[PDB]
Amino acid sequence: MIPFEALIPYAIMFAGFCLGGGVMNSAITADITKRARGPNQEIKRNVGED
Amino acid sequence: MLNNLFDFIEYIEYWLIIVAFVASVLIVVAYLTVAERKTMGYMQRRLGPNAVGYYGVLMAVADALKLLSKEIVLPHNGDIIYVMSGPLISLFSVLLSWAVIPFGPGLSLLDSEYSIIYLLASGSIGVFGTVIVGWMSNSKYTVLATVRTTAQLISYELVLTTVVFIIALIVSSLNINVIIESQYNIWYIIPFFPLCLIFFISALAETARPPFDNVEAESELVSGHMTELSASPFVIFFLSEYCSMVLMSTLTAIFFFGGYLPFSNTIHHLILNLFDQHSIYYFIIEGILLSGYLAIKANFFMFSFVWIRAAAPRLRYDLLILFCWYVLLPIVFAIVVFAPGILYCFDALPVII
Amino acid sequence: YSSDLPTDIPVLSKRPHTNLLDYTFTTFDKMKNWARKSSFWPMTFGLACCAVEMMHVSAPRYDQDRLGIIFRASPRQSDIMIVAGTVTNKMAPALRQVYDQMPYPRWVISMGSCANGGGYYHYSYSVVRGVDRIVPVDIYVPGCPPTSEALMYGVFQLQKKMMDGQTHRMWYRSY
Amino acid sequence: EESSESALSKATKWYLLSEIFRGLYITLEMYFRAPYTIYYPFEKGPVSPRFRGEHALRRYPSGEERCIACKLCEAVCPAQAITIEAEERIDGSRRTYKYDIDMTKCIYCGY
Amino acid sequence: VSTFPLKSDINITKSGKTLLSVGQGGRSSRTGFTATVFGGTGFLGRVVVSKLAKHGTNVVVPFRNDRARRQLKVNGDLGVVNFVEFDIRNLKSIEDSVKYSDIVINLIGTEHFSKNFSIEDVNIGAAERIAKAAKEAGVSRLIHVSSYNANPSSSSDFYATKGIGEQVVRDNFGPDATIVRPAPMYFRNSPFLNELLQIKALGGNVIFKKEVYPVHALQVGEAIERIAFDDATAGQTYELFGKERYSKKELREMIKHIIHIGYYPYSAGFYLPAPEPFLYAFALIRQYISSQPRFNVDQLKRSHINQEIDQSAKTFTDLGMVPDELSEYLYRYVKPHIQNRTVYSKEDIEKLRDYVNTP
Amino acid sequence: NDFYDVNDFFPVQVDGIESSLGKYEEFAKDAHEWESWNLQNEDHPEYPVKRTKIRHFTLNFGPQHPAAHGVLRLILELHGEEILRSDPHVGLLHRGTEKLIESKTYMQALPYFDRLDYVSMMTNEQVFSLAVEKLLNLEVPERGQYIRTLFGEITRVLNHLMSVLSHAMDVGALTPFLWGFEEREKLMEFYERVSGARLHSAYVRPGGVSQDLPAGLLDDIYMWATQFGDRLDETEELLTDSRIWKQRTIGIGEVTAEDALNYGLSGVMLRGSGVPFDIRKSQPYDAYDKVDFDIAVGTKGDCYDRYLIRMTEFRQSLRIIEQCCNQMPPGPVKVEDFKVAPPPRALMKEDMEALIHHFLLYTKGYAVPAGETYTAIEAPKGEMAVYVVSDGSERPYRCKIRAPGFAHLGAFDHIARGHFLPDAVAIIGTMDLVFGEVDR
Ligand SMILES: NC(=O)C1=CN([C@@H]2O[C@H](COP(=O)(O)OP(=O)(O)OC[C@H]3O[C@@H](n4cnc5c(N)ncnc54)[C@H](OP(=O)(O)O)[C@@H]3O)[C@@H](O)[C@H]2O)C=CC1
Ligand SMILES: CCCCCCCCCCCC(=O)OC[C@H](COP(=O)(O)OCC[N+](C)(C)C)OC(=O)CCCCCCCCCCC
Ligand SMILES: CCCCCCCCCCCC(=O)OC[C@H](COP(=O)(O)OCC[N+](C)(C)C)OC(=O)CCCCCCCCCCC
Ligand code: SF4
Repeated sequence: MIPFEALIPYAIMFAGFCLGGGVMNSAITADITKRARGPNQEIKRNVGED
Repeated sequence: MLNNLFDFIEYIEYWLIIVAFVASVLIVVAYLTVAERKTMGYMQRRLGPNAVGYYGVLMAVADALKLLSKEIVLPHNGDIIYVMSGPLISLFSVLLSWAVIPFGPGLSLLDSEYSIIYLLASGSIGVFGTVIVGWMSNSKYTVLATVRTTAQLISYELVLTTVVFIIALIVSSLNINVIIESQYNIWYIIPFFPLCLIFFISALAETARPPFDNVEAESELVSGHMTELSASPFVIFFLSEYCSMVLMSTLTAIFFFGGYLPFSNTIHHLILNLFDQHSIYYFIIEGILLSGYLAIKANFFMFSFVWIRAAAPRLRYDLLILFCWYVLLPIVFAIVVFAPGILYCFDALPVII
Repeated sequence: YSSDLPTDIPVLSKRPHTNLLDYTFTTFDKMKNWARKSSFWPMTFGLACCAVEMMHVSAPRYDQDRLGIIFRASPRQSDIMIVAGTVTNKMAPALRQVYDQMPYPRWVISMGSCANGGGYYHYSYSVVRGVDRIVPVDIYVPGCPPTSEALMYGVFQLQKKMMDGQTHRMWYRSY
Repeated sequence: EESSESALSKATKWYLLSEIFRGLYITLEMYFRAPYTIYYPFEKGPVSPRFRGEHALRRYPSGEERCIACKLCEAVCPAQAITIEAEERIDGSRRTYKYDIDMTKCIYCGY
Repeated sequence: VSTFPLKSDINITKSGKTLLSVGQGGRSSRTGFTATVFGGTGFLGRVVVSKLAKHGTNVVVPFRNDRARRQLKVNGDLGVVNFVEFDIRNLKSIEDSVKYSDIVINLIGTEHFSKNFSIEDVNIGAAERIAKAAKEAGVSRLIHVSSYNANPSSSSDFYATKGIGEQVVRDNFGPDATIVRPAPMYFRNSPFLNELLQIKALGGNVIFKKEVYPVHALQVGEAIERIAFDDATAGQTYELFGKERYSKKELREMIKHIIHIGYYPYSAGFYLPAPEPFLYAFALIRQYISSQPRFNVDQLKRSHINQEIDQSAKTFTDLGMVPDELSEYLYRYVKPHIQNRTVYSKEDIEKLRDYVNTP
Repeated sequence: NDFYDVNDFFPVQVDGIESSLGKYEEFAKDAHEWESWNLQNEDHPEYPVKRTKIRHFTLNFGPQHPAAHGVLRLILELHGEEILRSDPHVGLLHRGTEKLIESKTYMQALPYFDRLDYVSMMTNEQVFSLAVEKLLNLEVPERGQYIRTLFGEITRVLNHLMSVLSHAMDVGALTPFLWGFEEREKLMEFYERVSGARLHSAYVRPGGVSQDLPAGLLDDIYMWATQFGDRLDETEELLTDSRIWKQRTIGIGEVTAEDALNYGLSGVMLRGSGVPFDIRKSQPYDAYDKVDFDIAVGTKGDCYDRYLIRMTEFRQSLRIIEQCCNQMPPGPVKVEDFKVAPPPRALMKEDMEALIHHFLLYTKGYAVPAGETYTAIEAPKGEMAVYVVSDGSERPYRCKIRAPGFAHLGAFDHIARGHFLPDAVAIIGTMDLVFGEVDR
C-alpha cells in the first residue's frame, strides 16, 4: 500500500533539482559553444548553411 | 527590434541562470516542509496537509504568506536590527553554501580547489548566526538555549569537519567535483560506512534537528530560541533551518553516494542514446538525468531526516557533549590514520588528475 | 464649507465591486486571508477536561494537521488561542498576559461550557463565570466537553469568518 | 565477566545501532498502512442512540406540547441550567410560558 | 463610578420615558438607558463606551472596522454592548443605531482628509446627518464633541469645520443638543502623546512650539458620563482643560529626559531642523503617496496657533469634578517606553521641568 | 542578612611597619594612593568581601508549557542546570469542587467526579459510588459489578495511554503518542455507546450502573481486544529496548521504598520502588476478586522501572478484559430498590408505586444514613479515596477527595533534587499528573 499522496511533495522536489540542473547544463553549454563559433556576433548567431 | 533583443538576452542570460538556480533550491526547500508532515503523517497513521492547495501542494506558500504578514514584535520603535541579524546571518550562510554544489560536470557557480574549505567555512558563519538569536533580547528562553546551543554546534563541528577531511584525504583534493567524479568505480558508502553514519549524526546535530533537538526543546523551552521570533524573523530563520536539511542531505549524497553519478551506466547510456548530441535537446535531458540522479539520492536523506524524527526520542543534552568527545571524536581520529596507512601500504597514495 | 454626503451608498460587507480597484483590493484580501485561513496555528492553552478533546483533533482519526493546523506553544508564533477548560480567578490575570502578547491579527475560541459562561462551576468562589469577562471571543463551542467534531465545526465557522475579511478593501472604500 | 554476549558482540550492537535501525524499520511498516483519518465535514464519526447533544423540547403528534411543567426539570439539573415558569393556560391545561436553558451553564449531563 | 453612577434610580427623559435603574451598580446591574456612542471604536470612544457599559447602560456602537469592535464587548454584560455596521454615507444604517437610543453621543472627528472624506464632510457632514437623524427618532439627549479651539472664521481647516459643526448641529438637533470641547487628552496610545514619543519627528522644533492645556482622558471620559445621566445640562457649551499650562517642547524634552535618551539625540534624529517649505512640500507629497494617515498640512498651521480658553463655556467644576494635572499622570503613561527604577512623582515633575528650562 | 552577605594559616602578628625613608605612620596620610602600601591581602578568608545576594536563575515552568498537564506554575530554582529547590504552585485549577458538592444531592454530585481526572472517568465515579454504597448498606448485583470491572480495565487502558504516551511524547518520541491516541478514539467509542458522551460518562451511579450494556457491545469489545494486543508490541518496539529511551529515564528520580511510604505515594510510584502492594488485592471490590491478574513490582525506583510497570499494566488489564467478557453473568445491572434507582419507563407509566419513586427520586433524592466512610480504590494514578460524612440528609455534608496526583506532586522536591532541567520533564511525566485531579 504505497501512499501516492505522500509522494506528491517529493516529485516537486525532484523537479526542483531538475530545473536547476536542466537550465544550468543546457544554458551554459549553449552559450559556450555559441561564443566559439567565431570572433563576431554576425557569425555567432547566424547558423551556417555550409 | 530583433537586433537589440537577441543581444539583450546575451547581456542578461547568466542572471537568469542564477534566478533559475535560485528557484531550484527554494522549491526543494519549500516543499521539504510539506514533505515532512506528509512523511511524518503516514508514519504516524496521520494524513498530513492535503487541504491547502490541490492535495496539499500549496501548503508551504500558505505558511510563508501567513507569517510574512503578521505584526513584528520589537523591543522599541526602531529596533529592527536585533530581531533580524540572527535570522539573516543564518540564511545567508546556508544560501552561500549552495554556490559550490555541482549539479553535474562543472555545473557549479563556484569551482575552486578549495570548495570543501569554503563549504565548511560558510557552515561556521551560520553557527555564529544562530548564537546571535539568543543574545541580549531579554533573558527568558532564548538565552537559556544559547550557551546550550553554542556548546552543541561547536562540538559536533569538530566531528563533521574531520569526516569531510577524511574523504578529501582519499581523493587528495578539496574540490567537490573531483570528489564526486572520483567515486566512479566505488561509492564511499561501501568503504566508509562508519563515516556516513558519523557524518549524518553530526549533520543532524549541527542543524539542531531531533533527536539532538535540545536547542528548541519544545517540552522544555517552549519554542526554544524562536519564542521571541515572530512573523518575518521566524520565516527567515525557519527557511534557514530547512536549507541545511536540504544541503546536508545533498552533501551526504555528494560524499558517500557518488553525487550526480548514475545508479547504472548501462541504463544511463540507453536513455542518452535516444537524443542527437548536435541538438540542444540532448543537453536539457542530460542535465535532468544527472540532477535527478543527485535528487533521488538527496531525497532519501531528506526522507531520512523526517524518518529519524518519527522514530527516535530526544537525547539528553549532557550526553550529547559526552558523546562526540568521548565516542565520535576518537573514532573519527582513528580512521583519519587508518586511511593513510592502508593507502600507502599498497602504494596507492592519491593524486589529482 | 461645502459638503454633500449621499445616502444610498451601502455598507462595506454589502457593497459590490464596481471598478477595477475594487477587484484588486479584493484579491489582496482573499490572498491574505487565504494564508491565515489555511495556516491556522492555535495555542496549546488546555486547562481542564476540555483539553482532552483538543488533543483528539490532532489524533490520527481527525488529523488537524491536514487542514494546516499546527499548534504553537509560544503566543508570538500562535495567531489563535483556544481557551479550553475552566478559567479560575487565580488564572485570569495570567490569561490576559498571554492574550495580550499575540501579534495582530488574533482570534480567540472559547471551547466548552466553562470557557463560555461558567459551566458546572458557575457558582464557585474561585471560578471566572465565562472567559468573556477577560478576553474578547470570536466563536463559542458548546459542549461538556464538545466532541472532537464540534471543535472542528467551530474552527470551520471561524475560518468562514476570516475568509470574509475585507481589510484592504476597507481602506479603499470605508477609509 | 558474567555477560553472555562477548565483548565484540556487544560492541557491534552498540556501534552499529542495532535497536535504532530496528526501531526505524518498524516505523517504516506503518508508512505502508491505511491511515485512520476521516474527512470532516464530508464524513462524520459514529454516533450512538444514547448520544447527549443539543437539548430540545419535544411535541406530540397531535401538536400539543408534551411538557406539563413539572419543575422536575429545574430540580434535577446539576448545573441549574433549567429555568421554568408556568401557569394555567387559557384552555386550562397545565403548560409553561417560560422555559430557558443556559447552554453555557449546562454540562450536557443527560438528566 | 464609585458604586452607582445615577443620581436617582428613576429618571425621566425629555421624551417621557420613565427609566428605572436596578441593581447595586455592578456588571449585572442596569440603568434602563441606551446610549449610542458614535465613533466608539476610537481612542475617546473606548473610554466613553467602557464607563457606560460597566454601569448597565446599553451601548449601541456603530462601526466601520469589523476587527476593532470585538474588544468593546468585554466591558458590558450579555446584550449590554450592541453593534451596528454603518457608514456616514448610508443613512439607513444611521437610523438603526438611534431607533432605541435615549442618549446619542457624537465623537466622530478627523484631522486628515482621505480619498473618501474631507475634513468638512466628517466634522460637519457626519455630525449634521447624525444630529438631525437622531432628533427624528425622538432621542431625548444629544452630546457632541468638537475641537478645543472651535472657530467658524479660523483659517485652520480643522478649527473652521469643527466650529461650523457646532452651528449645523444646533440647526438640526435643536436647543437640546450639547457641545463639549476637550483639551488634548493624554492616555495610553493617546494621539496627543504619540507624536511626542516618536524618535523621527521631522520639524520637531516647529511642531512642538505650540501651547496646550492638557487634560486627563479619564476625567473627560467621566465628564461625558456625568453629562449623560443628567438632563439639566442641555443646550450648553463645555470646555474641559487642565489647570497647569504645558507646551509640547516643554513636554518633549521632559518626556525624553525620563527615558534618558550623549551623542544619541544628535544622531538618531531627535532634532531635525528642516526648512518651512520642505515641511509644507513633504506633507503635500505624502498626501498623494501615503496610505496611512501622516502629518498633514493642517497641523503645520495649528503649530503656530496656541490653545485659547473661551469664557462663555463652563469648566469641570460646573459638573462637580476637579480636573487633574498632567504632573500627577505624565510619568505612568510613558512608563511603557522607559538598577532601580526612578518614579517621578507628582511634585518631582516640576523638578524635571526645572531641569528642562535651565540652559 | 537579607540583602547581602559578608582559617588555616596562623594569625601572624606583624607590627612596626617601616620603609627605608621613615615609618608606616609618617606616610600613612599619603599611602592610600600607593596601591603597593595596602595592608589587607585579598586572599585572606577573613578579608571583608561584601557582595549582594543576587538571586539564582528561577525559570518558571509555568502554565504556558506543553509539558504541563494543566496550569502549573512550577517555580524551579536552578544554578547552572541542576535542580536546587522546586516549589510547585497548584491551585491554578481550583474550581472548588469540594465546596459545591455540599449543596447538591448524591445523584447530582456524581458528574463532578468525572471532571476530576479527564482521562480516568469510570474509575473516578466508582470511588464515590462505592462510598455511597458503603453508607447505604446496599450491594450491587453480580452483573452490575462485572460491568464496573470491565469498564474499570478499559478506563485504566485509557488513562495509561494518556500517561505513558505523553510521558514518551514529552521526552520527544512523537510517534507512539499518535499510535495510541487512535486506540483511545477506538476505546472512547465504547464509552459513548453505553453512556452517550465520549469522555464524561455519568454511568457508574451509586447502586450499580446507569443503563444496561447495548446488545453486541461484548462482540465489539472483544474484537478490539484481539487487535489491541499488537498495539503494545509496537509501543514496546520504539520505547522499551531503545537506548535513547533508557538513557532519559534510567536512574532518573530515584525513590526508596521506605521513603515512598513516608510521603504516602501510591500506585505505580510505590511498586516502582519495590513494595508489592495493590489496592485491588488489599481490598477487593466490584468483581475484582473473581478475575485473576498479576501485579508488577520494580526494583530500582526510577522512571524506566515505572515505565515497565505501566506497560505491564496494559497487558494485565487486557488480560482481565478477556476474563470479564467471558465470565459475564446475566441479570440486572442496578439494585432493584426503587428508592436508590429509577424504575423502568415501561413500569413508571403503568404502576402507581413506580411513578411515585420516580417523582420522589428526582426532586428530593434518597437519604443516606448517618456515618462516615473512607473507601480507597486503585485509580490508574494510584490510591484515590473520598472521605464522605453522612448527616442523614439527601446531600453529603463533607466530601474530601484524596487525589493520587496531589500527594505525588508534593514529593517533587524529594525526587527532583539534584537532577537536571531535562530530568524535570521526565519526573513530571512519570508522576502522571492531571491538575484537574490535583486541584479538586
Ligand atoms: N486627545 C485626543 O485624542 C484629541 C481629541 N480631539 C477631538 O475629540 C474627538 C474624539 O476623537 P478621538 O477618539 O480623540 O480621536 P480619533 O481620530 O481616533 O476618533 C475618530 C472616531 O471617529 C471615526 N471616524 C473618523 N472619520 C470617520 C468617518 N468618515 N466615518 C466614520 N467614522 C469616522 C473613527 O472611526 P474608526 O476609528 O473606527 O475608523 C473613530 O471612531 C475628535 O474630534 C478629536 O479631534 C481634539 C484634539 C486631540
Ligand atoms: C504571488 C503571490 C503568491 C501566490 C498567490 C496565490 C495564493 C493562494 C490564493 C488563494 C485564493 C483563494 O483563497 O481563493 C479562493 C476563495 C474561496 O472562496 P470564498 O472565500 O468562499 O469566496 C468565493 C465565493 N464568493 C465570491 C461567491 C463569496 O475565493 C474564490 O473562490 C475566488 C474565485 C476563484 C478565482 C479563480 C480565477 C482566478 C485564477 C487565478 C490563478 C491563475
Ligand atoms: C569501528 C566502528 C565504527 C562505527 C561508527 C558509527 C558509530 C556511531 C555511534 C555509536 C555509539 C553510540 O551510538 O553510542 C550510544 C551513545 C552513548 O551511549 P553510552 O553513554 O555509552 O550509554 C550506553 C552504555 N552501554 C555501553 C552500557 C550500552 O548514545 C546514544 O544512544 C546516541 C544515539 C545516537 C542516535 C543517532 C541516530 C542517527 C540515525 C542515522 C541513520 C538514520
Ligand atoms: S466544560 Fe465540561 S469538559 Fe470542559 S472543562 Fe468544563 S467541566 Fe471539563
